[PDB]
Parts: sequence; C-alpha cells; structure tokens
Amino acid sequence: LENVDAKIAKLMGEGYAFEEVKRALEIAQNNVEVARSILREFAF
Amino acid sequence: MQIFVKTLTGKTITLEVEPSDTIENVKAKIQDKEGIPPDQQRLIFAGKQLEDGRTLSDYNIQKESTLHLVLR
Repeated sequence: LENVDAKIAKLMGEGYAFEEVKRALEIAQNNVEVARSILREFAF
Repeated sequence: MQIFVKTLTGKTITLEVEPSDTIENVKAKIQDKEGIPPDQQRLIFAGKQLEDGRTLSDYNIQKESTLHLVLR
C-alpha cells in the first residue's frame, strides 16, 4: 500500500546501493524526499 | 505462471516463469525480451534484492507478483 519496492527502486535509480536505500527509507518512515536527503547528505 | 517486472521508465514486462526458475533464469528472460544483460539488472521484491542462485519460490514470489527492475 505504501509503495515500498517502487520507492526502493526509484532511489536506487538515483545512484544508491540497495542496502543504503532500504536503510534510508526505514529511517525516513517511507518518505521519499526525506530518504533522498539522507542519501545525498551521507553519500561516500 | 506469469509475473510482472516494472521498470523505472514506466514499462511493465510480463514473463512466463515457473516457481523453480532461478533469479538468473529470470534475468535471462528479461534479456530475451528487452535486451538488458543479466549483469546490468537489479531486481527488488518485498523489500529484498533478489540473488542469482535462488529461485522465485525461495522469495515466496507467486503468480502475478510484480518485481521492480533497476539498471546498473
């Protein structure tokens, strides 16, 4: 219902690895905009 | 049985599969119908990234399940 697999796939497409994206969406409580900010901020 | 694979470009690919098909088999089918090599493919289902040597059934992927494809 929340669109988790689609949200994982979308953020993976922005250049992030599966485990990072999964973990960021968890932290963000499935908010794509917030997970994206996490991924950008803490990229290495 | 049939499963679906959604791509980020909005495409829905329908595959003809058996429960015992390996993830690599599934990647090969996607290649046959779309042209993407298995090594450029990442498949996501039910919060998991699908591993090559395991089967659809190992992930409780049933008829009419939708996988999500991301290209590397």
